[PDB]
Amino acid sequence: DRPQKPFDKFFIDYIGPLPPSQGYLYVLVVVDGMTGFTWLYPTKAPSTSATVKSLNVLTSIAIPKVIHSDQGAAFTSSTFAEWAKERGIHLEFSTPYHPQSSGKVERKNSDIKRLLTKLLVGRPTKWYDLLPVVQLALNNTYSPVLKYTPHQLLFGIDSNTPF
Amino acid sequence: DRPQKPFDKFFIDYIGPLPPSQGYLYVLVVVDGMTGFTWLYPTKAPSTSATVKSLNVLTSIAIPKVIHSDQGAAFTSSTFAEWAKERGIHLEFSTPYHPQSSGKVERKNSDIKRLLTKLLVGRPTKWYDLLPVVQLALNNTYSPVLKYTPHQLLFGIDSNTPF
Amino acid sequence: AELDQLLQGHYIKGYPKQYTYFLEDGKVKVSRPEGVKIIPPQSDRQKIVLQAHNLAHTGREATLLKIANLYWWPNMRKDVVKQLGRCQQCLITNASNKASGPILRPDRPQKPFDKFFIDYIGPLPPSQGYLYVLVVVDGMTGFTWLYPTKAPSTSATVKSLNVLTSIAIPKVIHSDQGAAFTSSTFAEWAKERGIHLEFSTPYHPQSSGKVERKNSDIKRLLTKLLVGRPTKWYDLLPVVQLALNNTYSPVLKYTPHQLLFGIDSNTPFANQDTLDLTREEELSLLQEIRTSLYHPSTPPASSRSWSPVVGQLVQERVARPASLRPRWHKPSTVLKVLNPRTVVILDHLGNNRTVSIDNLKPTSH
Amino acid sequence: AELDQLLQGHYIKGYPKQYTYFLEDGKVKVSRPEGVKIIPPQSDRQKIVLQAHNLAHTGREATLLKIANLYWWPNMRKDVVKQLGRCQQCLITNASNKASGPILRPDRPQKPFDKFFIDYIGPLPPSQGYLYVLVVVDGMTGFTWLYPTKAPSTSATVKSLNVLTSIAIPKVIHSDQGAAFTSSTFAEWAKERGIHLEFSTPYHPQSSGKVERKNSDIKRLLTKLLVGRPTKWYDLLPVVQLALNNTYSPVLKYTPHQLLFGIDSNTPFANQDTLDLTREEELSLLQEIRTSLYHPSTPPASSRSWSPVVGQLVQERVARPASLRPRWHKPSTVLKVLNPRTVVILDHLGNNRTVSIDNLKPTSH
DNA sequence: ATTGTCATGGAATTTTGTA
DNA sequence: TACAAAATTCCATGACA
DNA sequence: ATTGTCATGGAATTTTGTA
DNA sequence: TACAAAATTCCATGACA
Ligand SMILES: COc1cc2c(cc1Cc1cccc(Cl)c1F)c(=O)c(C(=O)O)cn2[C@H](CO)C(C)C
Ligand SMILES: COc1cc2c(cc1Cc1cccc(Cl)c1F)c(=O)c(C(=O)O)cn2[C@H](CO)C(C)C
Ligand SMILES: [Mn+2]
Ligand SMILES: [Mn+2]
Ligand SMILES: [Mn+2]
Ligand SMILES: [Mn+2]
Ligand SMILES: [Mn+2]
Ligand SMILES: [Mn+2]
Ligand SMILES: [N+]
Ligand SMILES: [N+]
Ligand SMILES: [Zn+2]
Ligand SMILES: [Zn+2]
Repeated sequence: DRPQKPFDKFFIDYIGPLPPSQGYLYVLVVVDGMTGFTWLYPTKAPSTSATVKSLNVLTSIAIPKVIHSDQGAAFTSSTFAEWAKERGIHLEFSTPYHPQSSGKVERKNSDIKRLLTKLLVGRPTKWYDLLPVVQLALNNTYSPVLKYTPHQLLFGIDSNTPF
Repeated sequence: DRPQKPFDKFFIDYIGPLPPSQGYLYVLVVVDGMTGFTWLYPTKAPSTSATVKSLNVLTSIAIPKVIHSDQGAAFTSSTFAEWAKERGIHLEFSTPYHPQSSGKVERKNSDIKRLLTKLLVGRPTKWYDLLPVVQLALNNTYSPVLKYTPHQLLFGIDSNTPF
Repeated sequence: AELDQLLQGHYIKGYPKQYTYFLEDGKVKVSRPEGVKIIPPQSDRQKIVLQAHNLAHTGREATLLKIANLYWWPNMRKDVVKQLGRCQQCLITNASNKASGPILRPDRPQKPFDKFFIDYIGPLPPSQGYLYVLVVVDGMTGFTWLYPTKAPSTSATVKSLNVLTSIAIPKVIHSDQGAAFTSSTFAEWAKERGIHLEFSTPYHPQSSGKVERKNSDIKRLLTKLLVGRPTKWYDLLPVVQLALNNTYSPVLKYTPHQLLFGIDSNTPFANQDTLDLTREEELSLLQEIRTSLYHPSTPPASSRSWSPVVGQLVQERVARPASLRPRWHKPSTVLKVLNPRTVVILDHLGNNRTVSIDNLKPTSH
Repeated sequence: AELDQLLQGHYIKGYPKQYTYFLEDGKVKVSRPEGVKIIPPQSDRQKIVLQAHNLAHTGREATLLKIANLYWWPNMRKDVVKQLGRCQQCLITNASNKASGPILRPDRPQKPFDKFFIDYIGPLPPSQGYLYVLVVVDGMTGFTWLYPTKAPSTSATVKSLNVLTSIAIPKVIHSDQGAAFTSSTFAEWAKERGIHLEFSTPYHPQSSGKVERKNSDIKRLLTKLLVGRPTKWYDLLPVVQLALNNTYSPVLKYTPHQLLFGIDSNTPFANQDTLDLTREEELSLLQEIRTSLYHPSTPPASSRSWSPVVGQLVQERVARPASLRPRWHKPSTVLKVLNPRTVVILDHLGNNRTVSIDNLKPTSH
């Protein structure tokens, strides 16, 4: 087969509910399957609507060939289904209860979770403002393979904020 | 001496009072001594002031070397005197009661008078509007000498309204 | 249909043999130096080209580069150019890249009063209740009359010109097409006196260039005379008028006043050369001087000028274009080429418009 | 005093003998080919020159021609030019006739995120309560982010950039000196993140040229997409952003997106050339492609350009000049020549200003 | 029918006063 | 049949909203 | 410190498919 | 070792208020 490349697959999931910051309760998480680059979008609901608005933002940058996700009501809906056919994105669903991703993605999707709780306790209703910092942080972390940052794999260059 | 040229002398006088046209009562008459070109200015009084305003108009075109006039109160005043010294115009006054001009100028200054009465009777309170026509008429009349129109002597060319 | 023979290995006019034309996924493909591309059937190509172009309404090269990614066929560009010719949107929004040909330098009017150029300046800061100056420039001599007005209006124009034409009546009055001069009242006033009104092409001050260039001087002098003082222009106009009429053009070596009168008035530094000639000898010298003045030739054409050809497709600039709206009208046809810089067009639609090249683009493709 | 010897027939350095210098009206006169002129004493000449010049504040030739009518003396022009140098009014009103030297073509930023160019477009017709678009162009790649805002304000800029820099943080942000970006709040925001703010010279969009040129495309596409429809731009921005980021520059042969990512996304007509290389081999090809891009050279100088020399007398253009007021500030001194197109001046007075040639004239005389 | 114009001040050229 | 320098002519540049 | 840029479509040039 | 024509590169023009 062809070697794996960025934009081939976007893994997406919801995190929440969280304590309200700026009237926001959930985080939609988009990780690129090949590079491990992460996008974070604050939403008010784990709904198709909140997803679509969020992903409209992301898809002004790049459009993936595939979005993979769990069978959450928000992703299985026909409105989301139509949205994806419009943009020419194939939809891929993990079987219920057996929610599998790439090895690298589990490992990534895990830090995000750790990192959220970490700077969520003692800073609870302030997390909306720190998303940018959280995001930058993840994307510039050295995955022990391939000794590159998501930032480096995506852009083919160093960052002006290293970690 | 040097041959006589336009702007060497401007003969000026007042005509009036006339029946009111547009609240105007008098005509100030400026004739160039060499060419016989005529300017007509409607005024509300035979006063220094009304003169000065009128002649300010004329002197944005050309300034004469000399103005000749009768000893009317309006011309002998010191305000007029100063006005003329400002613009570097010499003032020349005809002795009282013996009011002499150039041969050509008497002959001209006479038509003006005829022509006014002519298109003043039956058209009495309307003469303000006809001044332009009267003026054009005079300036394009053939003086039997030198078989040229004032217009032709001043501009060195025909008119687009001949008579 | 026409694609079976090719896989068969038989030659098709326009499909270079030597490249192997195989088959995959039920589409015809060719292996080319650039890579392996899909060859779509004739009946699909227009749809393709349009799809690519419509992404950002890109021109020839930019569109082709997209298409080239996936497809190949004979004379791709030919097809691209066909679309760009029929894209309503691009035609009326895209700017020109072809410039107007060389300007013309209309012959200077023979005698004074042949032609007057007129225009209004303003609004200016309220002086004495006045806001505008009517400027009247004699075409031949350059002599200028100034009149202060409260509005750039026919009323005011007529009032002012009734004073001016107590001196002489002009053959022609040239103006721009501002409401003041395009009004019927003005035409009538002009007809009463046997004056031809002549108008500049719409939205083109170059045509009023003689009067416009004079506005610059008028403004520049008022400005200098007003440094440090409050802007009280009303009382200055006479001074300015006089000043400028007695200013030499370094090129002509004459003042407008000299060209009008053949002899200076009683002004500062008044030239005395003709002091010895009789008025007559003076008047012919002037007649001679008037005909032998400098006359500017028309400049060379720039590399990429265009010129109007009867029956050409041509587009007029939108006058006062709204925000985010197309800067050009739909296409029109050249009906008559009046001079190489002015044309008549069948516009929107269909009315006859006399129009300048500078307000036109040649419809590309 | 110095005029007695001349009538005596003794030679004076600068007064060409062979011309008879007689006497009339108690003034010294000379008979010259041009005619008979008066020679005024030294102590009168400056007064004369000034008088002539002050008639309409005429330049060298025009002034001299007046004077020449009545007077002659050695090196008349030398004296004229002296006056024109000291006429406050003319110096600050007269335009230039010397053009700026050739522009510069600043090296393209090495890597993306080195430098962002930013500017606001608008106001636009109210769509969804928004009036302005914040435009952010990556210097290297040309990649552009668009954000709709209700005001061209620091608040909005900060909000928008907090989203953008969730992707990456730039070394430098280039902007014009509009209130939005010159505010202290912005500097502080930028300092918090280790971003250098770099500003264009005052009133000079060429410096923001990268972002400005992009505004044109943004507007032109919105325009085409809005033909016939009401101006509902808000919902189009994403489409426009995406469209333009994936448009080839016929010169570079790449889309901004390609230059940022080294591989197309899932968009129409997505290039597949690198499909066979591992991401790594792909990433170095891009690194190579980025360094070997076209780079425009600076154009030849026009016949009559001027260039800034330390200690030159120089005048800055009045920013928002009032009606009838001088279009130039009083003279200033060049303190440092930063590049041949940017200088520091001791202005009005005396403050240090970094300024563009295009907003400067060399004080004549 | 309708159409660019011309003051300005350095530079390039021509003329001038003296051999 | 000639020189340096003054005097003149050339002419790109920009502004008439 | 700070600095012009680049899509566009005819024209001019270079390459291509066939001898 | 050469041709006509397609394909590519050149590049002035204009617009970012
Ligand atoms: C190009 O912008 C201009 C538009 C002008 C004017 C001038 C200019 C700039 C310019 C001025 C003077 C001469 C030239 Cl040669 C020239 F290029 C007028 O002077 C004018 C009038 O009514 O007098 C009317 N317009 C209107 C604008 O609404 C239209 C003709 C666009
Ligand atoms: C010349 O008139 C302009 C003034 C502009 C802009 C543009 C132009 C025209 C132009 C536009 C874009 C690029 C180029 Cl190179 C160019 F020449 C802006 O774009 C802008 C901003 O705030 O972005 C602010 N200004 C202000 C005006 O009040 C000042 C800088 C005069
Ligand atoms: Mn879930
Ligand atoms: Mn009397
Ligand atoms: Mn007008
Ligand atoms: Mn005008
Ligand atoms: Mn701006
Ligand atoms: Mn801008
Ligand atoms: N003509
Ligand atoms: N640079
Ligand atoms: Zn289009
Ligand atoms: Zn001055």
